Amino acid sequence: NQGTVNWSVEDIVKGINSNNLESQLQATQAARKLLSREKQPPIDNIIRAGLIPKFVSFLGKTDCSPIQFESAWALTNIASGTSEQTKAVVDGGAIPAFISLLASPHAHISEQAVWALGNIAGDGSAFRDLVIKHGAIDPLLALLAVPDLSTLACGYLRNLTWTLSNLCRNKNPAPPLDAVEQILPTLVRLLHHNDPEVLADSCWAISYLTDGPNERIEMVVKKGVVPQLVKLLGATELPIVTPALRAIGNIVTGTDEQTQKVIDAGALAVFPSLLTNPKTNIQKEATWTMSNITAGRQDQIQQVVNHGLVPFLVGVLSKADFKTQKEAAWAITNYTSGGTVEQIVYLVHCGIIEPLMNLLSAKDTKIIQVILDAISNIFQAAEKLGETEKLSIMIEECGGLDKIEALQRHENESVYKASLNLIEKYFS
Amino acid sequence: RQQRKRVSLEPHQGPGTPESKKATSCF
Repeated sequence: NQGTVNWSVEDIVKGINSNNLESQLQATQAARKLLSREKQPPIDNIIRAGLIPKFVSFLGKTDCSPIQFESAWALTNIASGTSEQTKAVVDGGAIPAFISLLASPHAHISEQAVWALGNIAGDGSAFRDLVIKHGAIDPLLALLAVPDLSTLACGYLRNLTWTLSNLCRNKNPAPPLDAVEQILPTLVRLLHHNDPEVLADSCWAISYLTDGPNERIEMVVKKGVVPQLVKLLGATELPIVTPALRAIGNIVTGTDEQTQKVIDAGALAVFPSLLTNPKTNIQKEATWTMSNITAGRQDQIQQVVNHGLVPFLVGVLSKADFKTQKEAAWAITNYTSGGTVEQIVYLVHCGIIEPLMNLLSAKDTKIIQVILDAISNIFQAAEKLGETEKLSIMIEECGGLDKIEALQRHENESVYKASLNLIEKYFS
Repeated sequence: RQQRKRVSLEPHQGPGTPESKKATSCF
């Protein structure tokens, strides 16, 4: 660590173009040190000097593992740049050469190749699927075919987990079904590993895989991970809670039967703290998740009631970031749409009406339609009980009616005909 | 119907989300 620090690009080129493998090794190391600096590494200058095809061919030098490692690392850092820079590494032929290095006897060369394939896959769906077509999944999973993951070096195991996550990542298209099936059993195993970074990235992979059509949700749910995801939902580390919650929220976008699985695993008991979580994205995600559960069957609405989660929705509707308040309005409008009369009435006893009316002062136009539908649904339930007028006073007493008649002269046709309708019918 | 289930709109990249690419600082 003296003679390879801060070389010029031109000296690097001189060394790599010599016919001396040791000179090439030193110049390759010098390139990797240039590309490893934090202030603006000269990725584009390295590419312009035509070094990528040389680095790629150094990957095949089984005879000289240090130059394998140095060029793997240099190419890793190029591939970590822009799409155009990652494309240059791929266009050099790096993908098959990195896959051959997965089997290397040198764990630090293996690991660099894992990392490099993670950067390439991370660029997007096309490179992700190209890494898969070159056959990266089998050698990667083979690196985890040990009796106890604890015997692997922590850094190595985190990197492998991260790279598998990128292979599960991104949409249009989602990853090939066969590849998901190939990776899932290993993901299930990683989801029980004790290291918080492995757990975080495993949850992230599950959250990618569950963010699609219901048959994707089913192949994940079929592996029985929902109880483990619920347990991770209660972790103290927010880097674990955040992807676990998105996975759970993705799963409840599916069928009534998939949604019931997260309820039966005990998720509803975590939502008192999730719906008051100080970190805004957790509260929003948790409320969005609640909104899809209140779009479930009536017996699932009843389990929301039994767990005492309605006052937490009232709480979120009363005070939260506006985007979370918006998810709570959806949760209420979904609840009132599919609930029984008694469930809808319980909503009023809990105090839904005033914070609901206060939100009609939002100028987001979509939420106003969502709130008006909810009120319609609540009046309809009360009129099955002749309470229509006792509810009118409540809406009147909190400034409600003033707000609805104000939107009687609103922009949107769907807004003011519902405001009109409401007053025409329930007030004046 | 009951198809009031609303799919997520958050994309798989960007803030909050894990790094898509990372450089190696050293060994």
